[PDB]
Amino acid sequence: GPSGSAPVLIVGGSLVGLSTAVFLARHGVRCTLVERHPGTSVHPRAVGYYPRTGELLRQAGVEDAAVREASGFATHRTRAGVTSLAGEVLFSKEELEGDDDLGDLTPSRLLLLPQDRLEPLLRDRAVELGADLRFGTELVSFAEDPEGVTAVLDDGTGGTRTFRSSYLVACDGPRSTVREALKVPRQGRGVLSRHVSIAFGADLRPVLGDRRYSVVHVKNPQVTGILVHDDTLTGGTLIVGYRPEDGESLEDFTDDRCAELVGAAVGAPGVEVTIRSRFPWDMAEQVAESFVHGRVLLAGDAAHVVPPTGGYGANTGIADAHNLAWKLALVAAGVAGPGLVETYDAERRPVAVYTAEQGSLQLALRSGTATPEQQAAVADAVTVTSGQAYRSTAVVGEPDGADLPVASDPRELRGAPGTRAPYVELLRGGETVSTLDLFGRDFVLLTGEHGREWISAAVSASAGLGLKITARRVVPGTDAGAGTLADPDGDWSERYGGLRPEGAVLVRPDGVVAWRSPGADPGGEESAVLAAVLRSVLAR
Ligand SMILES: Cc1cc2nc3c(=O)[nH]c(=O)nc-3n(C[C@H](O)[C@H](O)[C@H](O)COP(=O)(O)OP(=O)(O)OC[C@H]3O[C@@H](n4cnc5c(N)ncnc54)[C@H](O)[C@@H]3O)c2cc1C
Ligand SMILES: O=C(O)[C@@H]1C[C@@H](O)CN1
Ligand SMILES: OCCCC[C@H](O)CO
Ligand SMILES: OCCCC[C@H](O)CO
Ligand SMILES: OCCCC[C@H](O)CO
Ligand SMILES: [Cl-]
Repeated sequence: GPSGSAPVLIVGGSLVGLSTAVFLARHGVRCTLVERHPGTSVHPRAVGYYPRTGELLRQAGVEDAAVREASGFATHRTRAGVTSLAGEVLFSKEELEGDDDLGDLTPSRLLLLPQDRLEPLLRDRAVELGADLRFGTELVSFAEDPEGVTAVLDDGTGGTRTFRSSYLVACDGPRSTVREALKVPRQGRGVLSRHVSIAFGADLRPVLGDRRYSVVHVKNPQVTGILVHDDTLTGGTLIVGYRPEDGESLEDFTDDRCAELVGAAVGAPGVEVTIRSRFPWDMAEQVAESFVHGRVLLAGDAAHVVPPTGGYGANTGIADAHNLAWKLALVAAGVAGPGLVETYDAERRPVAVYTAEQGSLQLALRSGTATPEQQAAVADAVTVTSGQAYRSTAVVGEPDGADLPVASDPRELRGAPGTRAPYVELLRGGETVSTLDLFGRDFVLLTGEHGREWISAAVSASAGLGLKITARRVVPGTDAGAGTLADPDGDWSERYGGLRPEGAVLVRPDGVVAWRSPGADPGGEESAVLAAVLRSVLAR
């Protein structure tokens, strides 16, 4: 029998599915999420979230909560190699070199928060916004027809139930039920190496003393691996490899064998070790050839598995959720055509390919197997995560505008179409407001001081297309009043690419520039031009 319907069914309740639920619910889209596990993750995989992801958590309403939960990890500022935690230090450096001078580009910083503490924050936020989260519930099969998707659900309580949606968003991980049902092929290097993550309890306070590490590379004759200690210094995760080609297998990782390895990594006799969880995983590079299959969308690790060297995977998946959610909201609202959904593939798949390659390059670099060309190809994590340029029907390039790389120095992009609309602190009323805090719900049009023709065009297009558009003139200095944003520094038009006083920029709900005009329309047809821009972007 039926167990309901909703515009969107989300499969998977890890970071990408929970993020999808939050962003859809924030746009007022009713969704149901199914997660086979009885609750959120027991074994944390992700720990590091780059500043763009911090900006996306702020849009989600959970960044401040995450930063408060992470306050113990805030001191873990050093990456190190050691023989053991008790033993000799082999190298020591900063975890993210210039985390300290990001302030010109973003108000966020590197966030270190284990995944098992971030997921509950997203879960509680999704529930507050009205998402229907069904844990202990597995998607078994589905079928698409011209009007929707019918899913078969198993909550273990005997019999299966059907669910009917308009869209199915597969956030169901590297072995995606949905991707495999659809027989979507994946490209890339495939499986490179086999690993186990060993979550452990051990009192490390006497061994670490006052030292606090982000990540520790351990190398001694008994164990080679990565240790990440927790904020209370009473446990962590030891990540090791094994080689089936040498007769090693997962079966080898008994509790006793895991405790031996953790003890060897800690290096202090008499340290009592508790094994909390053993998480097997493969180091892999595999990207789906397409992320949109009619009414079925692939997001996160269902769409792309990247080598975890560089910590890009959850960052990339949360940005996928953020890209798709506003698009499904506008299609479900009847304000956009279904072509807008296809742009999820056009925009996120090339990022996924680039990011998967970056993970692979980091792995080559750390493995000492990197050619001089592969070394030169490694990008800054802020370039990978903040420097993206989209090409799709939801981006309208300037006539003179040139084709941008998939990712490049974010400091140079200066609000080009398809890139992140820059962070500028402006004034509204008596408050400071970030450009970033204007974005996340509606289209936003920001104009120069003399941009009233573009403002008028936004008011007209809003009525004509049934679309809310926030439109403001940005006025340099502090001599500004109601209906404007003040730009005390006079930085805004330069940071947005040298917009003239009559110029304008149109920002999508995801904070990506859709379109800009340096000045007035040459033909004085601002109203017709902005309407045509929005019709193209909205696939109508
Ligand atoms: C050791 C390690 C370290 C990492 N460190 C970082 C890091 O620091 N930063 C970072 O950004 N990323 C990191 N990553 C990557 C990150 O963990 C993943 O990219 C991320 O978890 C993917 O999220 P997801 O929601 O797409 O998939 P998953 O986390 O794989 O979750 C998928 C969910 O779907 C559920 N599911 C599957 N099939 C079904 C079904 N049929 N019905 C219902 N539910 C289903 C599963 O139970 C699971 O809970 C790391 C990964 C590893 C392995
Ligand atoms: O669920 C289990 O079987 C164990 C219990 C805890 O140690 C975490 N994992
Ligand atoms: O570096 C420690 C990894 C050992 C793997 C294990 O020995 C498989 O049998
Ligand atoms: O408890 C240590 C923090 C979590 C680390 C994570 O498990 C690494 O994948
Ligand atoms: O003099 C300070 C100006 C405040 C700006 C105004 O509130 C624009 O919205
Ligand atoms: Cl990763």
